[PDB]
Amino acid sequence: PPAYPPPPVP
Amino acid sequence: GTGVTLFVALYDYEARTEDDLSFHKGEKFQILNSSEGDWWEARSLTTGETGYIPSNYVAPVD
Repeated sequence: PPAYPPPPVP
Repeated sequence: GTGVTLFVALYDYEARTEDDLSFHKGEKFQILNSSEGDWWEARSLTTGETGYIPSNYVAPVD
């Protein structure tokens, strides 16, 4: 778990 | 049991941090932990590597 936000889906 | 753990990548992704995994669309993953909702812990069936992946980028297969 990194948290820095998963980038939005394309 | 009931829950599916094999997933396929829908888009290419380049690891931003040391913890996350980079992948090609089409790459398969065995999910090790999905209790966190945004980042899932997984194993690549392609490299054998372990790490985190965005859940919105993969889809369930089989």
